[PDB]
Amino acid sequence: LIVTQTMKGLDIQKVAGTWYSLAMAASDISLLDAQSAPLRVYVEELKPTPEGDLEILLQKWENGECAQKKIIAEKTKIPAVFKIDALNENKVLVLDTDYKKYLLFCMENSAEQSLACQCLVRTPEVDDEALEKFDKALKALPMHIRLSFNPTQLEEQCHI
Amino acid sequence: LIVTQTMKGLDIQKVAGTWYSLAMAASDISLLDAQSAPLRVYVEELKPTPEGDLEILLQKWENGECAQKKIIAEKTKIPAVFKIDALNENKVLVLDTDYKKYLLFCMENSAEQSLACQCLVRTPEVDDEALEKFDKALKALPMHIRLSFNPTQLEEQCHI
Ligand SMILES: CCCCCCCCCCCC[N+](C)(C)C
Ligand SMILES: CCCCCCCCCCCC[N+](C)(C)C
Repeated sequence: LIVTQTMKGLDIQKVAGTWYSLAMAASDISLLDAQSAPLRVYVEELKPTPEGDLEILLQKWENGECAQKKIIAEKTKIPAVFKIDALNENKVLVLDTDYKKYLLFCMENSAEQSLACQCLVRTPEVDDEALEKFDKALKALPMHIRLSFNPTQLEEQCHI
Repeated sequence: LIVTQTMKGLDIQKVAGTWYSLAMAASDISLLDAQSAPLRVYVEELKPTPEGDLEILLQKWENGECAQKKIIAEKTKIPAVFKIDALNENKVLVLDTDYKKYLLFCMENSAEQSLACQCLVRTPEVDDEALEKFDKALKALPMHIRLSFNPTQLEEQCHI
């Protein structure tokens, strides 16, 4: 637990729909520095299942192509926290969302930390306010790389 | 002129000596995203000539090696601004320095902008205060990539 910022009162049904990865940050440069860096994932769509799990549609540059990936994040007893299947089993946390304009989330390793966060917005627009929130959520965290994307890039697959 | 932050009262004789590129930022992701990205330059030493020009010793990852480069920055009528030889002739500006602990500077293209800034410190240490200054100098600028380095990396050639 490096991330001690979770959304109280979260209803994942309302995070449904389209999102744009406006900004990203990570604890290690190599997590985000290249198109094919392991945590450079661009969120396309959130699908909350009836059960309350969270499917995630994303783009990730893998073999020189911009590939479509589907990720299932399984709900926990904490409504703001979800779990993905991997060797280390990675944790997704929702820090803050207004549902209508922005959503802030981080992904973190159970063990070693290793951490990346994103500022998601609904439309291809530089939302100053939400970036402020993201920045303020960042100061508490040991980030060493930050990226942010313009409205042109936001409309391209893998933000090209 | 995107950068409208210059040091008043600057004496480049006192910027003499050792510096560490603690943090960097740029207007375009591709300027800083890889070891061999064009503006990923790590400052090693500043040498102000008697005339008042500014030689710069740096490291830059070029052909898989971490190479030593010497850059001469020629003084202008503005004491805070210097000029480097290139096709576009690049401008170096000193935004703020206490001489003893931190120095903030940017490099910018005369035409298109294209811009990178660094927070330099004297020792291999995460200076929170100077990073605050760097952050505050950044909010005015359209940066899309930011990096920062830990004390271990600061002691390695090309911050490895
Ligand atoms: C609520 C928002 C959820 C979005 C989370 C997307 C998870 C990115 C997957 C990276 C981890 C997988 N890995 C290690 C194999 C590359
Ligand atoms: C006061 C501090 C001064 C440090 C400035 C160092 C200049 C970096 C050189 C990059 C431009 C050269 N280029 C385009 C060929 C890669």
